[PDB]
Amino acid sequence: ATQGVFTLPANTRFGVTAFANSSGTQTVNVLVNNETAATFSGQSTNNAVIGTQVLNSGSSGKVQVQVSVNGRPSDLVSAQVILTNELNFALVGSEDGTDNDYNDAVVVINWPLG
Amino acid sequence: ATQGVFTLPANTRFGVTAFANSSGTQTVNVLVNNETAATFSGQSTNNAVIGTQVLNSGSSGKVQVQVSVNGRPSDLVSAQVILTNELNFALVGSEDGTDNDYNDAVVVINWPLG
Amino acid sequence: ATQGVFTLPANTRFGVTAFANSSGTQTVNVLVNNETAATFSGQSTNNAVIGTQVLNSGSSGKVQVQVSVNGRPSDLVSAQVILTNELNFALVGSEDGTDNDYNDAVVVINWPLG
Amino acid sequence: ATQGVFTLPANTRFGVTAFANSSGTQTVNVLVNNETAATFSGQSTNNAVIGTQVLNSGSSGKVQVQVSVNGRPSDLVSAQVILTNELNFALVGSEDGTDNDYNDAVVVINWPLG
Ligand SMILES: OC[C@@]1(O)OC[C@@H](O)[C@@H](O)[C@@H]1O
Ligand SMILES: OC[C@@]1(O)OC[C@@H](O)[C@@H](O)[C@@H]1O
Ligand SMILES: OC[C@@]1(O)OC[C@@H](O)[C@@H](O)[C@@H]1O
Ligand SMILES: OC[C@@]1(O)OC[C@@H](O)[C@@H](O)[C@@H]1O
Ligand SMILES: [Ca+2]
Ligand SMILES: [Ca+2]
Ligand SMILES: [Ca+2]
Ligand SMILES: [Ca+2]
Ligand SMILES: [Ca+2]
Ligand SMILES: [Ca+2]
Ligand SMILES: [Ca+2]
Ligand SMILES: [Ca+2]
Repeated sequence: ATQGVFTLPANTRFGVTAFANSSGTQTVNVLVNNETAATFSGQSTNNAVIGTQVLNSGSSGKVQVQVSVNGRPSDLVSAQVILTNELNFALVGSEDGTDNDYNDAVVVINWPLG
Repeated sequence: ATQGVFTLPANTRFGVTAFANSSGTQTVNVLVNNETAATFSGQSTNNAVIGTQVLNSGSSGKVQVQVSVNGRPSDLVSAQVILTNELNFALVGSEDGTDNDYNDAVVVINWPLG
Repeated sequence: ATQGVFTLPANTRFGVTAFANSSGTQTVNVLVNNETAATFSGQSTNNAVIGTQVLNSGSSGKVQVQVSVNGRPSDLVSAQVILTNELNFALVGSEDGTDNDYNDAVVVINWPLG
Repeated sequence: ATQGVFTLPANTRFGVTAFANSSGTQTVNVLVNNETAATFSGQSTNNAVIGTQVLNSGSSGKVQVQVSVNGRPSDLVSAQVILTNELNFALVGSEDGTDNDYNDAVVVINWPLG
């Protein structure tokens, strides 16, 4: 099944933050309405934040997270969780190798903000 | 029901990161085996990261997140989500006022690391 | 924080199913747009299904699950999880006593159907 | 990533329930420690319960849900959610065709029981 794709309410500010846990340099791309809106790149094996930014879901509300290492797309796992019917978390994990820890690049999208 | 308390596998490294979305200064305290292990403090209405750190769950695996503003405990909401039976997210939202956006202090705990 | 309240897409068919795990008779009430739409009642300590039904979210999309034992409201815990940005689960747990297993009445709402 | 596999605490009673939403007959197989423990079969396009049963996670705690239609494995989506660090839900969705509603066979595993 497709992973890393989330439908957010339209024209809503949301945060996107990425963490790295791999020897390989992680390239995290965030698309809004199928067009790039943010790109983070970094390397860490200690969960360092390689990027964080505030974006707007726009008219479509479509947000997609892509993760690659040296140009090769990583396998993604994702889900959205909503607490008290208000607080949203769109979560993404990714695997660039063979150990299957799926934390090589971890991306957290949260809203509402402010 | 109690919120903000999570049982992680023993002696496991995990990451904890906090974001702020409120006029009030957020004080996030993380306890491991009922003893403080990390404290983040900051203010932002734009989802700024007020802290991030790598901790160890220790022998008990008990991790508890506390959030307060000017010494008054905020109301918490939380849940744990596991993807592909490997990637874990312990999520916490908090409300310090009356608008109920529960994002005043948002805390994300993730594991495994590395 | 409020629990047991979910905003579903408008005019959408959804399923609601309740399980019981308590000595007390569980009364599960489901409200759509603040008006009762379904009521299940039963007793079991072996997770028996005390009710299942197909409802429509209607114009408001507001769905609220209430659980009580002998007229006393139980304490609720809840969350919504979305898989592959399509499959939705609105989950509710409830505690009628002191052991805090929160399974006395477990309610699962799922959509889409068909 | 692998889906439909969950690690439950050892020797713990859990419930497993399946719903159907497809023209095709759904065959849901539940394995405990890689050995079949339950099999449900049924057809419905109205979310009918095609099976529910109480099982024990056993010594390994390994539980895997498989779904097939006419012998062809369906594509699975899954996740585990824990509320108030006590109530567990292992969720599975499946797609047997091309519309991607992933509800053709929906499986819910919950614990603790009693
Ligand atoms: O070379 C990449 C890789 O093996 O790096 C070490 C660990 O972070 C792994 O999970 C990751 O797949
Ligand atoms: O004064 C605190 C408060 O009102 O600040 C503005 C918003 O972030 C609110 O959600 C928050 O409760
Ligand atoms: O008398 C009610 C109660 O104690 O019944 C036995 C168990 O199911 C408990 O969790 C429940 O709170
Ligand atoms: O023939 C199988 C199928 O098309 O049946 C009707 C709907 O339930 C669909 O989602 C399902 O994939
Ligand atoms: Ca890896
Ligand atoms: Ca890794
Ligand atoms: Ca607030
Ligand atoms: Ca706020
Ligand atoms: Ca109880
Ligand atoms: Ca009980
Ligand atoms: Ca289908
Ligand atoms: Ca279907």
